[PDB]
Amino acid sequence: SQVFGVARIYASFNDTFVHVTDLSGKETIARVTGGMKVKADRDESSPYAAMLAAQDVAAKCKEVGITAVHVKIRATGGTRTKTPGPGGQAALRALARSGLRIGRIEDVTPVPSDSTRKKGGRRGRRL
Amino acid sequence: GRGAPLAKVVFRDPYKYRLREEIFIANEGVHTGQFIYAGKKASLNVGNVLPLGSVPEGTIVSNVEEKPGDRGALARASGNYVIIIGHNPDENKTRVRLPSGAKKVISSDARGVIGVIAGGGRVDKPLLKAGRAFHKYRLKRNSWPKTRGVAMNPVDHPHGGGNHQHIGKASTISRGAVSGQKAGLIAARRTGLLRGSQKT
Amino acid sequence: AVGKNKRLSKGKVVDPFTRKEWFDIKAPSTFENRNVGKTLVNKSTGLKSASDALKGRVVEVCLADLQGSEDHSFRKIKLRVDEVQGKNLLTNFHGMDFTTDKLRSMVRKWQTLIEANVTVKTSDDYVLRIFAIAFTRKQANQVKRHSYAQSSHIRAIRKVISEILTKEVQGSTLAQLTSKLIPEVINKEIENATKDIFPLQNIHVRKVKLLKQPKFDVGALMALH
Amino acid sequence: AKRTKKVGITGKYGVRYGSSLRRQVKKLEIQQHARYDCSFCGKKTVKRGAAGIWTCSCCKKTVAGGAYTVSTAAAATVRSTIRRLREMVEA
Amino acid sequence: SINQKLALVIKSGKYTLGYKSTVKSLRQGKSKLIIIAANTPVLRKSELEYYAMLSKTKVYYFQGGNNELGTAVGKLFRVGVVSILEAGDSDILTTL
Amino acid sequence: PKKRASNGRNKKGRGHVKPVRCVNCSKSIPKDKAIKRMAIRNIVEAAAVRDLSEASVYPEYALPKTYNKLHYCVSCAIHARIVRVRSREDRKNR
Amino acid sequence: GRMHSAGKGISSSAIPYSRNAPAWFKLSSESVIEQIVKYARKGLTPSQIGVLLRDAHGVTQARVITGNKIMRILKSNGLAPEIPEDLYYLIKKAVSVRKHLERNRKDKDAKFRLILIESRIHRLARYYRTVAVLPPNWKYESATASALVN
Amino acid sequence: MRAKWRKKRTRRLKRKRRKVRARSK
RNA sequence: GGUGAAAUUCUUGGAUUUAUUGAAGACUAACUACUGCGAAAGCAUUUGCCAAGGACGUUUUCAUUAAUCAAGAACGAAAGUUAGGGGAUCGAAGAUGAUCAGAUACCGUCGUAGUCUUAACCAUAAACUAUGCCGACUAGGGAUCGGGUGGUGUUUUUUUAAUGACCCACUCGGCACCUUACGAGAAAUCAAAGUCUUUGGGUUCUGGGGGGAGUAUGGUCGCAAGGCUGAAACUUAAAGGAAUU
Repeated sequence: SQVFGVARIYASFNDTFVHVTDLSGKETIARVTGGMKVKADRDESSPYAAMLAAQDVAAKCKEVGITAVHVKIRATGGTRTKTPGPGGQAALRALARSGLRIGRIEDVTPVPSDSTRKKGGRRGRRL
Repeated sequence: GRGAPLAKVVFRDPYKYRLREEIFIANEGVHTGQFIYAGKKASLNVGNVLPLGSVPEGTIVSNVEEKPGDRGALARASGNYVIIIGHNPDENKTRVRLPSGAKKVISSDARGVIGVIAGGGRVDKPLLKAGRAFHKYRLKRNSWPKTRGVAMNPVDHPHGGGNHQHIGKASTISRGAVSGQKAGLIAARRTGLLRGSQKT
Repeated sequence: AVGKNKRLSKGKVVDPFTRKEWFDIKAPSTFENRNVGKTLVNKSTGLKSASDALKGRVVEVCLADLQGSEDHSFRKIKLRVDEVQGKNLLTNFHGMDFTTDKLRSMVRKWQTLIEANVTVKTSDDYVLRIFAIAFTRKQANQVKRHSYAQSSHIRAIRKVISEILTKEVQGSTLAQLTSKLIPEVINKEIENATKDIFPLQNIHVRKVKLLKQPKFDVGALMALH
Repeated sequence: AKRTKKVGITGKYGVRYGSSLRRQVKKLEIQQHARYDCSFCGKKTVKRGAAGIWTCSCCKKTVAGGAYTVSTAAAATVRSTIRRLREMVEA
Repeated sequence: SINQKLALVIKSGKYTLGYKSTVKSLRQGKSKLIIIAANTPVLRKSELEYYAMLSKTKVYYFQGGNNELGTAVGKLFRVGVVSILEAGDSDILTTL
Repeated sequence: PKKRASNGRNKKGRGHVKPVRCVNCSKSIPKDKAIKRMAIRNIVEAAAVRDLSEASVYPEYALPKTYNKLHYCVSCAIHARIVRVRSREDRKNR
Repeated sequence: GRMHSAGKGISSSAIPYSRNAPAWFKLSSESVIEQIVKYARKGLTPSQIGVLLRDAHGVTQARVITGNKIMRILKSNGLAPEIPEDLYYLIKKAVSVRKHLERNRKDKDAKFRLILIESRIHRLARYYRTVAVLPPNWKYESATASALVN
Repeated sequence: MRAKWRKKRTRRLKRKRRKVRARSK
């Protein structure tokens, strides 16, 4: 009744990524991200770049013929941030409100069980 | 001439009533009186000659053969071993870890000796006096004592000559050079102290 | 940041969706509402074909679609394709995982967590590892606000579930175990086998991830489809 | 009588061949010359022949090992890993 | 454990130690249980088991060596084969 | 002079605890020394639930919730204004 | 207390006031002394003689029936061990720790807990030598400690 | 001015003077 | 790829990423607590082997064998050393890019020793509860760990026999909290820092103004870096601790 895809949102610092994907996961559709929509290099993580990137992905999603996708918003993960980027929910709302049905929201960010060590030294980053 | 010891093991000739003498380099834990098993159906015990095509992952096997009917090609030194890091069922081959630290594939029908060769850690005590080095090198070949090419006459060595003790030209020698000037480092990728990892 | 590229290429247009075809996904009869969906794959050419790249493929779909009921929301099958049957492909149960969001809600402070694992082979030569979750309960009339176990009863229960999970797996093939973990009949019997040793609540299995598989045995696949 | 307090075995080398050098030599030789026991009889009389050769006088069953130790740590872990590998294989 | 039972039969009951004593006691068949160490040669265990089967006497192995057995029997020397002919206050014949 | 009865942070009868890393400045802070704040905010932003609902498969009923723990150093804690210097009378409040 | 620790856990016993107890015991003094010497010939140490006698028969402390404590009569009938019961208990424990040391050589705690038992068996031997129980020229030998346990 | 800097200067002084003594004795 | 903003650097050989794995090394996250063991350092996957330790209970034994420790012995964070294994992240040195009048620092990228392990040394710290150990007494309240006792207590099957989880009441050993001050303290505060001028339960160690200086020298352990003991000359009338505007 309705074809299904994958959204695979990667929201992190300095960039946010939305990757339309097939259920297998190997197929790649609309690999645009929230970095090409702003010529300032500081607004990439802002909602403004996230909304514009989602519109471009939605237009590409309409061209191929995908009516719905499954979303799993993820962060950098590992031992870097472990928190979603500021542009995550902004991109999620923008792409969902362009005629694409969303379902089964999930968090797929990679979390370690205290693996390796984090950069910064014992006193950490001291700005 | 060989730091590792060789075990003299007798086999029974299956085609004619004679007893043969085979020389096998001794591994760890091999003792006189122990029954050794050689073949494709023997169990996984130290010293056996099981082929690489019927062994599990990660087995410590020495005396690895490059090709069938070679009778000893890899891991013939004291304290060395070859690790198994995968077999291919189809077009049967085996990726192995030779002591040098490189990747190579060989036929699964290559026989190997399970275990590590005796005499491990042989080079762990200095030679101290010149007598030990002389007695060690007198039974192998004639390459001792050696003379430095820098302190040599210019006619007898390219590195020699001059009122001082210096090489003069570049010590590194290209692989494209012909025999006659291959003195020093031949096709050296880089020189100096090996500060860092082996990048294996 | 389109105005930042300097060295675009070091060596010195038509999209590939026109060469893609809609392939419907099929699921075994263990789940009544198979109806997984469709995917994308390149055109079957002589160089690589489609069945070659489609033979190894894993698709994750939640049980709310395969089983239909809303109570199966927190479970998802990572279905793996293993055959092509003329624009329809057959799948087998390979990966099992429990929803990542519900883990963080499942784990709570002021209580002790359990952890058990095994390595057990089925009747049809499918070795598997089972991980089970379990949390202590704040029983009625209890006033102590920590619900902590002695941790020596822990050694008993993890032994119990390890022995029980091994026994339940013994005697059943891949078809039988797929029809029992969805109804969660096992979790009912963990409470039955652990009621008299420690009250317990929230019996769930995180992953039933598959490791090794037997020979192809294509005829078994048609039995499930 | 404790004739030499620290040089140990390396008293034949006199005052030559360094200090740290003579110390590694000392450690290697007191591993080398120690009296060992047969794993088949238990009598502490196993001696050393040539390199990698451990020959006893009572059990009369020479077992090849390391040049300075009957079975080095690497030999021990190798034996353990083949033990466990074959145990898994025949399990 | 096993060691305390052997100690008890040593102090209470009669005991025979070594090769000649145990083969003799097997020959007259006055023994009841024999103890053989694992470190001994296999031919030792095989012939001891054959003699025990001929004399229908039970056989018990121990997962240890010769010096271990000497320590276990409570004696400062070493023993390889231990045979008992009368328990007395112990009950090793009942169990094991 | 001494400021708190529990001197650093409730390190009593233990002697040592495994240090952890901060999530902002990556400072090596002890487990009990680092303040942990729950992050139970929903996967969707504030409000706007009906906007996804109109384009939601199934009759919604998803309501996913993200949970995370934040490890903060003392310097980052004051900078983030989550914990602020309290009066001497206030300081004995948990 | 807690000689080799820092605890203060109290677990002791409290005897009844009546030195002639419990006024219902009916077996004769000749009968009870038979039971102790019967258990003594089995080889049980006086510590185990007390618990079995107390928890099975109608006698809790043999002092109130017999003329002395259960150890004292053991001297009279000549069934006493060659060493005090205490010294045997730790020396068999000491050799057990030493047997542990021989196999694995990395447990620093086993070496440290080994120090505790040495701090005991010379102190008890010194008191025993002072009160003239052990021979006046008796010393403890690590190698001969295995021979002590018999 | 901090304590480890006092200690580092003093240790440097001991090393230089130890070199001086070794050169003399 | 980054920062408040930049730059170095990698990208038609496809950087970044998606999907499948393989190899390597490190750690045991969420549960994880004014919560547990160990003398301390320290100890935060599964299972097996070995032994040891605290607490509980005893109408079991010994009998004062008991408290402290000169000299003397064992363990001892991280860093460092020797010989190997190992060598993925991070990363004293260094190479670098910014910023600054200057930056060989804070900010970014590589990167050696090191961070992991084996055998042997190094014997140090904000190694702090900045509070020595042993023994008795002293205002109260609740919660929490282990153990035990009793209450047809409530549950947990084949309601019921027992178990297991709890409830109630009590007790011992604990990590300890909350309110007060007869008491102490110069106060910050303390159920010990109280039972010290109404001065005495027993015992070990440390200091006599601040600098010089934990330095000189002499011994002593150590392959060395370094550790232990440890001054004097000379100089100053102020340094130091607690609260207040």
